[PDB]
Parts: sequence; C-alpha cells; structure tokens
Amino acid sequence: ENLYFQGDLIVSMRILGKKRTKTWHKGTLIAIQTVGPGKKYKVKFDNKGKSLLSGNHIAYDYHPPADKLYVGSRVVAKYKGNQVWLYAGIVAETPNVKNKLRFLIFFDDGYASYVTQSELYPICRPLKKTWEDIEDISCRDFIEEYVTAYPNRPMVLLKSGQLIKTEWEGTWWKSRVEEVDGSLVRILFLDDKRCEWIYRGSTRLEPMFS
Ligand SMILES: Cc1nnc2n1-c1ccccc1COC2
Repeated sequence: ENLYFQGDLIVSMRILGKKRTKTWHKGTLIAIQTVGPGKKYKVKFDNKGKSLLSGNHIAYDYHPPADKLYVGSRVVAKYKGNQVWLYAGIVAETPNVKNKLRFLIFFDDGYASYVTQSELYPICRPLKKTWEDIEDISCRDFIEEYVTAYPNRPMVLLKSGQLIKTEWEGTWWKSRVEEVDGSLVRILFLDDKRCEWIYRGSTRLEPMFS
C-alpha cells in the first residue's frame, strides 16, 4: 500500500537519507510504501536523485532531545581531514561531568569522536538491536558487547608520554600517548608521525588486548 502517514512521518517532510556512498544527505520524503509487514521510504535528495530506503536509513532533520538519547541509540553525526560529512553511528556516552557534557559517538567505520547535541540527528526507525545494521561483523560485535555490557566498561588508564603498542592494519606499532580527552586517547604512531583518536577500551590498544 501507498501511505501518507506512518508513525510520526508524513509525506512531503524534509528528512535525511543514507546515500550509497554511506554519507547522509538532505531530501524530501516523497512516498511511503508497505509490502506486508515491511515498510520503505522514498526520498528525493536535493540533487533530484531518488532512493527507496528502509526506515533505519532515514533520519529526522532535527537534533534529538537529550531525554531521547541512550547508550546504544542509532544516530547520524557530524564526522571529520578538512571536510565534514554526516555519518551513522551509535551513542556510546551521554553528557556527564567526566566527558564535559558531550556525546561519545562510535561511527560505523570504527572512528570515535565526542560531539555536541547540535551535531546529531536521530535515525527514524532504528532496529530493535540497533547495532544489527552495522556492516562490518567485527565492528557490529564490538558494539553489541559494549552496549549490552554498559555501564561495565573496561578501559586502560593512560597518561601523556606513555609508550604503548597500538594496532593498525593488523599489526602492532610503536606509539605514544599524546593526550587524553574523557574516554578517548590521542595516539601518535612513532614511525609515521601522525595521530589518531582511539577509545580507551579498544583492543587496538595493546594493554586492552592483554
Ligand atoms: C573496534 C573498536 N574498538 N573501540 C571501538 N571500536 C569500534 C567498534 C565499532 C564502531 C566504532 C568503534 C570505534 O570506537 C570504539
């Protein structure tokens, strides 16, 4: 059937849709379709191109209220070289004193960042197990364990200057802790002389792996 209304969604509304590139873009909801128990949402992107999307691949074009964001909530967030995209992830932390009132996001590709409320958008129809549409099995299983074990979160305590081994492309590299920010650590890879922010509970940090 063709619907005009479905839950709080209405045909003609502005919305965000996931493109094939895996980045999210503004568009208009032009149709809602049912096929038995299933629902699909037709989006016309601002470039005139159209996709027929599952409800976990559209997001509201507003910032979620804080009382609607939980650990494990499925969101689209602002993602950082010198460019900014909108990319899907999972809420890992909500605002508290220790994180300076920010949200910790674990993005689907394995990146992590702190963001503000104004950098988040809620996915319209998240899966019951919100991690189940994370493409990479290793990423997906990590999130399942993290979200379900929460608030039990083993983490390594690290200090600036500390020498550790950090994983990259499947092997261990000599690295140094450059700075710490809440549950994230900035690691300098010593051979390459570039940095990455990594979650302190990541098994990419050799002390966590052990
Ligand atoms: C693996 C892994 N180790 N620490 C993290 N992850 C992860 C899994 C899935 C999505 C995002 C991340 C990155 O931040 C959290």
